Amino acid sequence: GSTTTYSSFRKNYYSKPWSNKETDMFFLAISMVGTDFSMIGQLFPHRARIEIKNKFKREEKTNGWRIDKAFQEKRPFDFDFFAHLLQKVLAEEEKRK
Amino acid sequence: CVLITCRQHNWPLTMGAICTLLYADLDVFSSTYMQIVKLLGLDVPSLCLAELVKTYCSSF
Amino acid sequence: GPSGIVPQLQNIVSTVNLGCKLDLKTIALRARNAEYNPKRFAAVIMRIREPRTTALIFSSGKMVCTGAKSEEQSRLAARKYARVVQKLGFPAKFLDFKIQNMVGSCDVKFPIRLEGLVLTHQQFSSYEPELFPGLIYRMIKPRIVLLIFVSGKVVLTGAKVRAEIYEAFENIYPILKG
Repeated sequence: GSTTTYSSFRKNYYSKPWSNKETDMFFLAISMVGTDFSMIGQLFPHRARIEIKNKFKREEKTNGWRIDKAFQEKRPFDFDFFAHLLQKVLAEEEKRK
Repeated sequence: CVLITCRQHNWPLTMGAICTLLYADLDVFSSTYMQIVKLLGLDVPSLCLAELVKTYCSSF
Repeated sequence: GPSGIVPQLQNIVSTVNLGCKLDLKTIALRARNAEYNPKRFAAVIMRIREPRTTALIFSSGKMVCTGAKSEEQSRLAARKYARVVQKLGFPAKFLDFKIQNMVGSCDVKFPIRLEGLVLTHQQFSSYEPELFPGLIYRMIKPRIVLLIFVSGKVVLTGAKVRAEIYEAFENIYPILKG
């Protein structure tokens, strides 16, 4: 302990960077779920709802056109299929890498 | 309160030294400070640049 | 007159009442563009892409809309939300729309030393860079708060109407010109 207790803003913690296939899956969920960030957070257990909102905010800066294109590329919704796709594609990414 | 008091008498001090004691957090006490100052409308000086160096450099 | 620039508008906030009670669970289930947490909150959150905005709809029929760049854009977004609720089956209707807030910004193309501002406008000026770099100015006419930066950039908040933002800009211009 010392009197020189430096203080600075730490709320900007290190979060795991978003993966490219994870972003593709986010767009797929936009197409097949919608913008229900809570249910997306359930679909992405790695990502909490606030991360989903942050992803929406960052993507809409330039990729809002892709948000719309995905949202119109509607698909039947299945939680189990989405989970299998997520894990399988991530494992295939690891194997390719 | 002690922060503003010391500022009136331009006695050198910094936030961290105080907050190490009170179990305080930056958001908590900074928001409380803004609330109190804007509630009471009290005038208070700023941290003069040369004010803090005198005690800081002597700590080496 | 100012130095050839008039503030841009950043954000808009407005309120409308749909005129009927709503089942938020039904809205959340059927709305593609909505999110709700019935266990935690009494309003649903929805989004639309044009005008790019969001609406907060309470079970009691109150609504808060945000994100528009203008009062008419916010009103159009509110009407679109009202149509969304209508097609969900509720007797929603567009009544008592009111703009509640307005945000703007501008730049003067020359830097400003905030210390002089705080040392000459203590009764309105707050300057705590260890807490937030920008200087805050509490203007009394119009009821506007201005956020000032050493870069010469300024932000304005609290207006009900655009005339308030621009009157605040033209009132702060002769001060920062010093």
